[PDB]
Amino acid sequence: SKECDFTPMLVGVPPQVYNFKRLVFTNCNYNLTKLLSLFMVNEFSCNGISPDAIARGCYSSLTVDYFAYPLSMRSYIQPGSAGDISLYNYKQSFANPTCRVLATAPANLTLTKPSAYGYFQKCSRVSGEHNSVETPLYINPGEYSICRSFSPYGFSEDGEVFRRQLTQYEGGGILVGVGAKLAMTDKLEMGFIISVQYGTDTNSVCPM
Amino acid sequence: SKECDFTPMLVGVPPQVYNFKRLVFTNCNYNLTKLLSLFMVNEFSCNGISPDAIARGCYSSLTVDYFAYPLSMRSYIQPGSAGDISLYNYKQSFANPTCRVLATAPANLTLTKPSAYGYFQKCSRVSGEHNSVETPLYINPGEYSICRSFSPYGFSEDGEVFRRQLTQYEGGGILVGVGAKLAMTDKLEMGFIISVQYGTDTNSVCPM
Amino acid sequence: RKTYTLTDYLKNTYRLKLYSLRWISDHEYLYKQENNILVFNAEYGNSSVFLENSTFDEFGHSINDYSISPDGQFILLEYNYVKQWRHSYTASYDIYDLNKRQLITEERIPNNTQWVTWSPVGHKLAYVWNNDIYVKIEPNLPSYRITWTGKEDIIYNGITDWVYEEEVFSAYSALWWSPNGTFLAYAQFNDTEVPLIEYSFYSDESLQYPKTVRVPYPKAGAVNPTVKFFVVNTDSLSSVTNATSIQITAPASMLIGDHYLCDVTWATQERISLQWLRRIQNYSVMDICDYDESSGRWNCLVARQHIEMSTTGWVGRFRPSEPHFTLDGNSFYKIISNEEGYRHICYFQIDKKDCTFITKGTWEVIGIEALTSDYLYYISNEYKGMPGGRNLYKIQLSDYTKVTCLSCELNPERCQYYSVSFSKEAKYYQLRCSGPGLPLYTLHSSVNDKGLRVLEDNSALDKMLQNVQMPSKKLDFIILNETKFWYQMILPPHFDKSKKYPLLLDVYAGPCSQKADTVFRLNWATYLASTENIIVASFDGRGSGYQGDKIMHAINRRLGTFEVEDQIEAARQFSKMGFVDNKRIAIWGWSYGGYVTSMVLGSGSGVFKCGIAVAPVSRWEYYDSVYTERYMGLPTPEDNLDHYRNSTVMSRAENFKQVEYLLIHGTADDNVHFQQSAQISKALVDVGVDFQAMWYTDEDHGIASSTAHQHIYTHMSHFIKQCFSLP
Amino acid sequence: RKTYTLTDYLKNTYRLKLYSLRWISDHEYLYKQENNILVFNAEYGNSSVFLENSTFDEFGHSINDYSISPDGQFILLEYNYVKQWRHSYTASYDIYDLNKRQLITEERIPNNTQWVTWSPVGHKLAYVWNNDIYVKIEPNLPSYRITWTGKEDIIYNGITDWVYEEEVFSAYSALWWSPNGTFLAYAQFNDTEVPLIEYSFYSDESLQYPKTVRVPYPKAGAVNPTVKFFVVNTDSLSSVTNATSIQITAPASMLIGDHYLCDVTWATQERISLQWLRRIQNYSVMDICDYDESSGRWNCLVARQHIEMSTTGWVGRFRPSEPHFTLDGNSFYKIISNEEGYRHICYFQIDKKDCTFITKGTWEVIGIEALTSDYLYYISNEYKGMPGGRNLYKIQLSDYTKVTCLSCELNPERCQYYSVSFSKEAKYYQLRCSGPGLPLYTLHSSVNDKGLRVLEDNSALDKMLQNVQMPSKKLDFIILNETKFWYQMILPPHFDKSKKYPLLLDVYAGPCSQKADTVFRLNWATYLASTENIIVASFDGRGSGYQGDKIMHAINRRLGTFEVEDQIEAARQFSKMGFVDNKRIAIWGWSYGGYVTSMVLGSGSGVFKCGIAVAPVSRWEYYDSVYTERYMGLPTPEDNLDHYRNSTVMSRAENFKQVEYLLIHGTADDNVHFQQSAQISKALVDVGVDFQAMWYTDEDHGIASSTAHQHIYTHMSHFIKQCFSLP
Ligand SMILES: *[C@@H]1O[C@H](CO)[C@@H](O[C@@H]2O[C@H](CO)[C@@H](O[C@@H]3O[C@H](CO[C@H]4O[C@H](CO[C@H]5O[C@H](CO)[C@@H](O)[C@H](O)[C@@H]5O)[C@@H](O)[C@H](O)[C@@H]4O)[C@@H](O)[C@H](O[C@H]4O[C@H](CO)[C@@H](O)[C@H](O)[C@@H]4O[C@H]4O[C@H](CO)[C@@H](O)[C@H](O)[C@@H]4O[C@H]4O[C@H](CO)[C@@H](O)[C@H](O)[C@@H]4O)[C@@H]3O)[C@H](O)[C@H]2NC(C)=O)[C@H](O)[C@H]1NC(C)=O
Ligand SMILES: *[C@@H]1O[C@H](CO)[C@@H](O[C@@H]2O[C@H](CO)[C@@H](O[C@@H]3O[C@H](CO[C@H]4O[C@H](CO)[C@@H](O)[C@H](O)[C@@H]4O)[C@@H](O)[C@H](O[C@H]4O[C@H](CO)[C@@H](O)[C@H](O)[C@@H]4O)[C@@H]3O)[C@H](O)[C@H]2NC(C)=O)[C@H](O)[C@H]1NC(C)=O
Ligand SMILES: *[C@@H]1O[C@H](CO)[C@@H](O)[C@H](O)[C@H]1NC(C)=O
Repeated sequence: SKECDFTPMLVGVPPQVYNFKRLVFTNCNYNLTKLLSLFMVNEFSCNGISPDAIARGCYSSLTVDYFAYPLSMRSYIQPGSAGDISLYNYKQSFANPTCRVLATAPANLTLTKPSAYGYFQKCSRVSGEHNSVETPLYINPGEYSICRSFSPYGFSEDGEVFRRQLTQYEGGGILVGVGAKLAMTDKLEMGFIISVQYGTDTNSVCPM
Repeated sequence: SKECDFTPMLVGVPPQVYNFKRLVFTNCNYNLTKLLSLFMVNEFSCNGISPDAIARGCYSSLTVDYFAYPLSMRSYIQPGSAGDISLYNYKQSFANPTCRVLATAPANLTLTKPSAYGYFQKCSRVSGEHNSVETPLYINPGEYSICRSFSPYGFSEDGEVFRRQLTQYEGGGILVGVGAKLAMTDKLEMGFIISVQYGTDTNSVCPM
Repeated sequence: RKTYTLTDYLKNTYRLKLYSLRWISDHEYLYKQENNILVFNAEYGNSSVFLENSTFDEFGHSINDYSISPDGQFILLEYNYVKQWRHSYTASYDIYDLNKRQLITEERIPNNTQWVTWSPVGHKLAYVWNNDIYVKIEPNLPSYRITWTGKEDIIYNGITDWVYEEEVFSAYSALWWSPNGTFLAYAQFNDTEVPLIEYSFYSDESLQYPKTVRVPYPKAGAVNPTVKFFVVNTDSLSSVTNATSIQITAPASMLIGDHYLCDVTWATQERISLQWLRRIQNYSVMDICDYDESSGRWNCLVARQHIEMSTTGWVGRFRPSEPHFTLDGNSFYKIISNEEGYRHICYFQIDKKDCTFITKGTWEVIGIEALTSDYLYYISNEYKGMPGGRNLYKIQLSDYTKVTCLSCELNPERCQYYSVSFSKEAKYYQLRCSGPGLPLYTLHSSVNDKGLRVLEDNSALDKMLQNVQMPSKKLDFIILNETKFWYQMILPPHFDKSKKYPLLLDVYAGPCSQKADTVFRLNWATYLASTENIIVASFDGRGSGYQGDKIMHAINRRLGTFEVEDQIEAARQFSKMGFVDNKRIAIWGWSYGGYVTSMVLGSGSGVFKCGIAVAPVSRWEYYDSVYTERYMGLPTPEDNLDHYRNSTVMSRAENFKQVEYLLIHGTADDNVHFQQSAQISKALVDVGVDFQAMWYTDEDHGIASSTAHQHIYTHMSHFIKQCFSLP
Repeated sequence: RKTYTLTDYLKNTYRLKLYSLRWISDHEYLYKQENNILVFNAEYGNSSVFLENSTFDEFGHSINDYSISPDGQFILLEYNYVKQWRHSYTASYDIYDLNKRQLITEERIPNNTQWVTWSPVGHKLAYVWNNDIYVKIEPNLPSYRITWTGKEDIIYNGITDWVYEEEVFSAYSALWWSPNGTFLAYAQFNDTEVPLIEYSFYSDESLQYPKTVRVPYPKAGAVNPTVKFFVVNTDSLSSVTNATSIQITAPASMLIGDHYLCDVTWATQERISLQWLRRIQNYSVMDICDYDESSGRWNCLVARQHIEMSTTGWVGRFRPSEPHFTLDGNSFYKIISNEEGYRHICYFQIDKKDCTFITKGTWEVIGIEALTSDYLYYISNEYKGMPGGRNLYKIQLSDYTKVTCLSCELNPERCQYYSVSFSKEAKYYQLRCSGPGLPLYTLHSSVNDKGLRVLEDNSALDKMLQNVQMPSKKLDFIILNETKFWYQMILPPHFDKSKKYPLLLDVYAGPCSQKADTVFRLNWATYLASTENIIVASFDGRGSGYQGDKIMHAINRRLGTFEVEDQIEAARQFSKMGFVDNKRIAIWGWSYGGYVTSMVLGSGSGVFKCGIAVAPVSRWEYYDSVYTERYMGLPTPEDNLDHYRNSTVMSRAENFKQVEYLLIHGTADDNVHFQQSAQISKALVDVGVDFQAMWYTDEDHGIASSTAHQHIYTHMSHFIKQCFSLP
């Protein structure tokens, strides 16, 4: 049977947190212990499943969000945190059982480190008679910020200010975004959000 | 018996023509065919000995002057030439039988190429009531220019002008020198002047 | 009896006396006297000595200034003063311990320091050096470097660039301490793409090749500098790892384009108010930011933003006014232009849109001076319906209809222009009356507004001035189109209204200017009247402030149109009064007055025989962005370029063939560059207009060197006396 | 009858006529007339038409100039002229074929070309572009690039830097063709370490931020530029590999320190003469170099060097004179200062040290004009013992005692100042008489010195001038310490020596100047005399040339000492003559005259009421090295710094309290920088001296713009009329 292909997470420059990538694994078999052992995990926090058991269960569909995330900012990603990072970059969805993995990648891993860490520290929409009305734009859990289009791959410097007008499909107005740039680290620090589901053909995704 | 050590000619940066180096070989045995075959000779011009026979004779003392010399300026070193190079840099002595060797050095030879070729295009001494008297200083055959002290290893640029006062041992006055800088070439081009002598223990320096 | 000669003015032979004091508590203040600082008891008046200047006979350097810490334990000594611009300068600094009575020599403040300031309470120091901010908790301890990004002429941490210093903040510093000294808020400026003005500086005889000075200076429409705002916690500074500055961004209604930071006002120990202004300066926003103790950052709620925009012109007189918060910081008082067009006090709430005007009328509140829980103290030009005066009122916060004037009728003959200085709880207040009579400084107690004692009454000058023929000041108004336009007249002594005097029009006419007030002045006009029998007159026409927005905003996007005509009409009104010789009417001005003086002389009105313009603006595209754009917009075909073109002095060069003109400018003028006058002289020569010029070597905008200030006013006096056939 | 008004001078209503001609052979010349070039037969006078200007009605650009090739096959057309400095400029160039009557469009000369020149015979071209030299054998063929090292403001191949252009060569080019056009000799200049002068340039109204101009300019004592000399064979130019330039070094008696290249004179087709000058300009050497056909290089023999040094001052009048070689080039004639102190012709041999003076007397040979095998033609100031005149003599080479004046008594009343232009074999010569009468151009034939015909006699002006009251020119001398010091006086019409006129001293006093000559001039002095009844006078004191070295070298290392006193004494001599009102004596000067005018006014002599100085030198350390050091040495404590200090105008600022002073200077002066006048105004203000100033925007040293030239002389006229109470 097909083995769940975890390659895209392990090659090249991993995406920034606000512009993350996801992999729906449907109808394949997985070895998750192998996946996590390639890195060195500093956090493995699971909500709605014991972390032991997620490597063992059979799921209708397993999803994984991956992105580059410094262990420096661990507290801003904990469930129910109040940072710009859960307002404007990434918010964990708890409708399905989920697992949060914060890991450092070794030198002898095939991932390339991006220039620096970045995240949006402001994302709000300007409308009104004289562009007087500011309307902050917070993300729904597990969805993408509209600001990620401004600069998908990172920020040249700290405090980058962006703006553009929103098409009438986007609902008019002027979108404004500000980007914080955090300096990079010694070894690449990465974040993984693993979601699972049960239901139609619960056996579609089973371990090895 | 001791073998005539031709190593100093073959290592490092060879001297400039005006600041050449010489090797008196007394009481050793030599293989000259080996020496010349390390290079690729473009001129082998002997005056007072057939070039064939100089590799075979037995000499009281063999001397060799070596220096870096472009084949571009071959005509200025021919016997009785009128260039600045025989006035101010080097002049072949014919009192003893001698051989002139102009050769290109291969890439796989242990010599390092100096930055460029250089030679003095003016060397004259200034004296008089108001430094009015100029007295050009031409070299006697096989001797060194007094200007070589100004810049022994080469010239940073073309037309370098030098001056200094001459100590009362040197006979007063102000020495003035001008240096021509010729651009260097693809492979190192070198010059050898081999002089021999006969007399006291004519067998001191014999072939192999 | 003698007359007030030019030598009297230029050599300061009739000096005024002041009374300057720092309130160090709510019932004490410091006053220096014979170099020995004295600490007065505000209530009783018994004053012991704080510090005697002979302490520093040992110092070895000439001390420009001193600054005693709020806790009184240390004194900051300033020396090696080197002026940069209007406000900026560099100097070296020594901290002297007052308790140990010793100079501190560990971890000394560096040389060439750009700004120093104590914490508002205690003895912390914040100083700027190489465009970087350093915090010094104890004067004998190492500094904590806050910013690492300072760069000459590029990045300014904690200090202003040229245009923010001059046209926005009117100060060098971009430092704002928290009220109890916990937080240090600061601005960062970035002139990376701002064009440089370049002018020759010749120093002295010795310097063989002149310096070329290069100053980042955005002229009209150019690239403006960009500004960021930060807050740092000065209590949590660690010496092992670098300190964090939390950025505060501007509201998104400002990030959509170029903007300015125009006000920073702390409300509480954990709340700060910022005001931002669009580059088109008819829309401003106040952001109110609370410090989040659980994330360490600052939350500025959108529901707490406050939009102050104008539909007839620019926001504020020169900038949006500052807010005066209550103690709890949940409400604030602020001067706003009301629905009628007059500036009055409004009472906002931090989270509610509307405000309540607590004053109203056909007058303007000049400024909010003090605010207690029971009373709000303000200064306005309401008394006798005179915009030229100033008086101190207090309003009862429990009943806005009960208002009390505290300075109106103290001495209404001599005293009509008042400024005030309150104690730290507003328990006592010092009134300063600048005119029309000799200045008078007095103390009062706020609980009863009781007049305690006279501080300085200038009677020393009063006895001196008896032996000299002083001129008198007529202040009145004329009505044009049923609007009162005010004017003043320095009338020579023994003025005879049946005689026809020559007149000299002293003009500024800048937006929101006021050259017709009640203030007492000894200046060049006093010489011209007392000694040379010349009527000096000033006029406040369209564009002049303090008279309502209908008058002040009348020149919006039309600089050099109405205020130029109105000064010509003022001359006509004066000439038809009768006591003015219309053959001899002149005009003179300095910065906007120089611009207007030249425009008037190029107007071809035939009214003025001669005029003299120092350091004048000639084309508004040559002046800085913040000021010019406030009134003119951008010089683009889409915005206002057509009037930018049709407002130049050079355009009028033909019409100087009728007048006698004198053009004066300093060769090292950082503000109204010598370029401006260079272009006028070019234009006059191309059209074949003869005129007189005078360049002042290495001089700045307001010529301040002693020898040059004497020389200019001497030269100008000869020009006026030649123009009037005066002896 | 009317008077010669200022408008007559400024609008050129009484124009002089010239007769300019290029001798294209030994018996033909070119003359342009109504834009149509005419070729005259020198002997007979019958003149057919060379080229009609309507040929270029098709061209489409305004043509500044034309230059027909020596062979007459091509014409070089100049347009897009852009002046750089006194001599330098850039322009675009088109070559028009005269035979095919077509414009050449293959391989066109680039734009912004700095110098172009034909070969002396034929149609080769040498042009400089981006400081690099290009040779163009055929006008329709590709250029051969000679030099690859040209760099803006750093390396100059074939053209001069600022100071070589202005103070050494008096020309932009550093190109010297071989006599038959085989060799192209050129100089290379290297300003790598020369300091830059920087001044503001404001262009026009549109330019928002001014340009800052930066020009490599060595002031007194600074780093001088360094010079190299090369020769290239233009016949052996190959298009496959780059061309060789053979360097010619200076003699070692020059390489021991800083030096200058001051003369390049080809002797034969294979021999060239170079003259080098020590930076201390009292020692020069001529190097004579023959081309070695067997090595391709150039041999300059030491036995052929020629040392020309001076013991009382600097070598030459402004530079060592040029040699006039014989045909074979083995001997040459050259003007030398003889043992008596007078400049006369010496006859050197290329390989023999001594020379033979062929002229001698108490007069100077001004220049060698032509040299045939039988006669040498020279110009001297010998006639009537007048240094102020010029006359053409020829000397017989077979007998140096036989000398003939060819211009003395042609018309000795009207004509006393002559210049000449010979044909290519000196078979005919055109005399030009510049004064005292109206200019007169005539043709002559050398074999008999026969007067052939009158070319231009200015009788058109003569009839015009009948209806106007012209002033007269008195030229005389006075004796001080038994030395004749000459002077001139523009006397108003109907001059009455029993009346006492105001006087205005027109002063230059520069080393080797001569302001007292016989030349005819219509200028500002003519206005001042004819219309304003003012005697304008000039004087030639110590330092003035053409009167011997005892007079000219009298100011050596002491600029601003004797010539300043001597101009004051001249005023005293004139005032005690009687017809001069000593209440009204003024003084005016421009470059060294401006320096002397200021020095005289700061002298405290009490002699001059008022003075006006345009673009004046104020301190000699501000002026360029080559000129200042020629007369002053170096400003080091070892050489002359003490007098460099004690010769400044700023030192005398106190003594302007007695005089009325007007200071005028251009803001874009590349030569006497505005710095100089800026320092004077500074000094006057610090000492509290009132004066009048006038800056001229974007103007150079000799103010040449039409509007500014009119404006200045109008302003100056008002100053003099005010100073004399004139109507
Ligand atoms: C237009 O005019 C300009 C101004 O007049 C001209 O510009 C000048 O050009 C000359 C050369 O023509 C330069 O001199 C050379 O400078 C070299 C480095 O200079 C750089 O640094 C300058 C700072 O000034 C100080 O700093 C350097 C430190 O590196 C110091 O050495 C130097 O002396 C000076 O005090 C900076 O301002 C410059 O811009 C440069 O970037 C310097 O190394 C040269 O010394 C050389 O050459 C001389 C004579 O040739 C010898 O006596 C020295 O010993 C030394 O020789 C070594 O290096 C040479 C290569 O350059 C080789 O030829 C030699 O073989 C030798 O190498 C061996 O020798 C070593 C011992 O010396 C051994 O230990 C090694 O093992 C090596 O084997 C020389 O001083 C001027 O600096 C330059 N000035 C300016 C302002 O630019 C310009 O040329 C003119 N242009 C035209 C087109 O006309
Ligand atoms: C402008 O002025 C220059 C000189 O400044 C003239 O240039 C010289 O012109 C002469 C012609 O009169 C040239 O001399 C002749 O050269 C012939 C040989 O030419 C080549 O020779 C060798 C090749 O083997 C090359 O190395 C060399 O460079 C030449 O390319 C000779 O045959 C001639 O000599 C004959 O006459 C003499 C007596 O006069 C006899 O003794 C000889 O044996 C022989 O019979 C002759 O010498 C000379 O080479 C040119 N030199 C240079 C540097 O240019 C220009 O001609 C002149 N141009 C104009 C338009 O006026
Ligand atoms: C030098 O190197 C060449 C190859 O590049 C080789 O053929 C030759 O034999 C070598 N000679 C010596 C002396 O190393």
